This record gives sequence, structure tokens and C-alpha cells, in this order.
Amino acid sequence: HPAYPMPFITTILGGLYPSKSILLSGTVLPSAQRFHINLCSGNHIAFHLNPRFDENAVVRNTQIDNSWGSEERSLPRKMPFVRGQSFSVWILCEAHCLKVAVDGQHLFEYYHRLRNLPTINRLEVGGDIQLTHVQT
Ligand code: NI
Repeated sequence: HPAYPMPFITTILGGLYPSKSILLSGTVLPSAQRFHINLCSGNHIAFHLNPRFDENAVVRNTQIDNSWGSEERSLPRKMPFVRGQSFSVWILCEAHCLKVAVDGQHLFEYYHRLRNLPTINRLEVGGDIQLTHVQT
């Protein structure tokens, strides 16, 4: 299985709605600094999932009208992404929030800030990973 182009951008036809899942698989590069997965709506970023290896954290935020909101960095356990290690990310959309699992285990919830779910119709992936699969 070859790698996807990076950055990878694709339309999510129909946008989001409760029960909608977005799955991503790949491998963190050996000396990765950071990578991100964005769910976009027009010129806004409804959800920015940003693992940072330099900061050893998983940052989540929203960018509306070019302004970043308040970051969410809370984690119930140790940073699950590891340099040079393969991973899977499952983003499940619900009515009130996005539920995110990593390597098959629930990690955190992100309450919707951009609530018109059907308008969140673009996926963008970038950064220090080798993207091996996307299920939209
Ligand atoms: Ni496929």
C-alpha cells in the first residue's frame, strides 16, 4: 500500500452528521515534529486535530474568520501517537460533539463549535506522517 499525497485534501460529500465516521491510518515519521487533520467548512477549520511531538501533546482547536479559539489539550492518558509508529484515528460525529479514538481506543470528545454539520465538507491532512488510508 503506497502513500497518499501530502498534504491530502478531499471533499466529504454530504458533510458531517450524527453517526458519520472519518477514519485515517498512517505512520508517524521517525523524527516528526507535528501533523494535523482538519475538518473544514468553506474557509474555516471546524476541527483541527494537531498531534505535537515537540510539545508531546494533542492540540484541538477551531479557526473561524481566521481567529483560533481556545485550545483543548486535555488527555486522559499518555500521548498515544509515537514517532515512527503506525496509527489509526477514528473520528465519529455525534449531534453534540466529535468523538475521537486513536488505535482503537476512545481518547477525547470535542464539542461542536461550528454546528452546521452538513457544511463541514472538506478534509485536509498535513504534516509529518505517511498517510496510508482514508475512509470518508
Ligand atoms: Ni480505501
